[PDB]
Amino acid sequence: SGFRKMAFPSGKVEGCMVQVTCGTTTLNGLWLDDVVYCPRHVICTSEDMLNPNYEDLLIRKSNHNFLVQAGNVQLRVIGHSMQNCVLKLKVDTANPKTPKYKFVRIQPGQTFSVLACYNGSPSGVYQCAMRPNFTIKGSFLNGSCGSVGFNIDYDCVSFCYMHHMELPTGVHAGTDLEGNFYGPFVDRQTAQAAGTDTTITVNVLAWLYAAVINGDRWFLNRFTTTLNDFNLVAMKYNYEPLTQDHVDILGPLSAQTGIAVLDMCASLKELLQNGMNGRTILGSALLEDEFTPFDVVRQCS
Amino acid sequence: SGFRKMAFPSGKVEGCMVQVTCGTTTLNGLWLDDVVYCPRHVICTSEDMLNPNYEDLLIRKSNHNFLVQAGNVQLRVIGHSMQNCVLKLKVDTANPKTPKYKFVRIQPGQTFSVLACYNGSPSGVYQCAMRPNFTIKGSFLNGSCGSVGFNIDYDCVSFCYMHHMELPTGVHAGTDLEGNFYGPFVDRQTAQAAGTDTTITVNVLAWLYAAVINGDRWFLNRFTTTLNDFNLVAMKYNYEPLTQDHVDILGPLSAQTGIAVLDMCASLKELLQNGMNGRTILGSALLEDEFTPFDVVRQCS
Ligand SMILES: O=C(c1cncc2cc[nH]c12)N1CCC(=C2c3ccccc3CS(=O)(=O)c3ccccc32)CC1
Ligand SMILES: O=C(c1cncc2cc[nH]c12)N1CCC(=C2c3ccccc3CS(=O)(=O)c3ccccc32)CC1
Repeated sequence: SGFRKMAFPSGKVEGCMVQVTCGTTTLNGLWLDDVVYCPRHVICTSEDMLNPNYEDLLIRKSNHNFLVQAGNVQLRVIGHSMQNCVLKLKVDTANPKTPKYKFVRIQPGQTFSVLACYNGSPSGVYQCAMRPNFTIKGSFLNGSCGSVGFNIDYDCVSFCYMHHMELPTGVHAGTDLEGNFYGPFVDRQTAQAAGTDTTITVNVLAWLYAAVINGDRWFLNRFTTTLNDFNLVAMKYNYEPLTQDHVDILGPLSAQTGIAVLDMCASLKELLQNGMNGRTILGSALLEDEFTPFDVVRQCS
Repeated sequence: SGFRKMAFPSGKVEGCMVQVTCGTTTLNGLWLDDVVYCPRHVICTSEDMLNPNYEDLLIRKSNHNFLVQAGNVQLRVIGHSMQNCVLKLKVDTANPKTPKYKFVRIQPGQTFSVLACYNGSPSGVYQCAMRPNFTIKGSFLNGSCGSVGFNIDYDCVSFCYMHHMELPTGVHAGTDLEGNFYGPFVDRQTAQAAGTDTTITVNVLAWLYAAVINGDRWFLNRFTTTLNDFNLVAMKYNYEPLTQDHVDILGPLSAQTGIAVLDMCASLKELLQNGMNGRTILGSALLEDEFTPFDVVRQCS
């Protein structure tokens, strides 16, 4: 038993991390087959980022201006184009360590593992969730651009996130592997800001089910409440609305503990109105919304 | 910026996890060179565990009673011996993916990454700290025995933990890779209980430093204090004593933030005596003690 923020094993992704250097800037790239993916802002100076015409800046770049280094073997760039905000550098060597992979665009609320890398070398791995405002609360220092987020579904690695930037509030924004930013953010130095975040309600409920499975049961009561009257309480405390799809998703968790989904919502109602009163749930004094229902089933059985 | 529980990349360790089968029991083994390491309770039936004589039980097992499977590659066992509480199966094939490794015995308060495995296949990775009572608050299910804990010092993997059992309180106990249990626990079905746990003071201080590095300064005060005056408050709240060695370790962190250790101690003293008043630090409403000063420096720079 026990419940931890658990990342996927990073081995299959470590073998795809390379170093990409453009002039004086070094960041991380993702080497899949004969392509290296990285954030396009590698080609920008600090002056360019005030107002970058990326099409024009990339035109001033030649194939020989990009230095890709896989460990100690230099990969020769034979082609470069721009797909949205990612730069795809075609190289003369297919990665022999290329796993079965897929590029996916996740929805807010879903989670993924982050392989934080610096200079093409992995530094650590941790779990993140796409927030409702399309940011992630990660751990990224300078040099970490190009680090990727992923899930391992069956035997296939689903890449979903590539790190691009940190916002003034300390949260992080990036794109999918086709170059499309999650959210309204852009890769330039402007006054962009993360909108008001909300709590992922279906995730908190799955975490409470994880708490019940692991013995923590003090917050359970005999009350109940309709889906409509719970959402009224959820709006005042900045929680996402709970839909019937959400209740269907929580089916396996509800059917496992014998506690109905709506009965769990009544317990969450009481925790929001009163608080925890100095108690803890799964070692936490706050309600945790970064575990999807999939994450709980994968870890609790 | 940002601060997350960050595990080491697990790729080097994944290539060493194998499946060990003895009769109807299957658990995980560690394949380094031509030796496979796994818990010795693999040879035991449920009835054996009430009072196991491991020398006698191993005496009736032959080499052919042990099946080792590295994925789909069967490794034939040519030798078996018992070192303390671990079984060493000598196999006919050296592991071609063996990394530069070392067996280390960590001290209470240190942290490590855990690669949770089932049937020789990795499931996930997360960070754990050796508690002062020599337990860990991990996430393990049935079949996870033989999963290992490790740190990655330079290019060398320092194996420090192998999982053996879950205690009644939901915490977990295991051995080092030489078979010696952390703590007083034994691999038999008896009334085992973890001792009183305490809070790792030097880790909380490093964490508050991490918080200051991240911009959380609301707890910083104008008052200072002394070591004995701080330890007096620490002893009342189940906190481990603060030594000068601890203050030496907090050198780089104190020398980087501008706050002195004793000045951070007075801030912690006030947090213990008064509480956090519903405020949060680094997204937590509780004081965190599972980050060593090394972990903070590695992550914050
Ligand atoms: O390396 C991190 C990094 C990544 N993640 C977290 C942190 C924390 C500190 N640095 C971090 N860069 C922050 C994001 C970067 C840029 C950028 C790109 C090219 C040239 C200059 C700059 C500086 S820019 O400010 O104009 C800016 C503005 C908007 C979007 C991107 C960028 C690169 C460095
Ligand atoms: O697979 C997990 C496992 C590992 N980690 C967490 C969980 C949660 C559920 N199961 C978990 N085994 C629990 C630990 C085990 C044993 C054991 C070993 C051989 C034969 C029987 C038994 C059952 S025993 O109870 O007599 C016992 C008592 C003391 C020490 C070890 C053991 C094996 C299964």
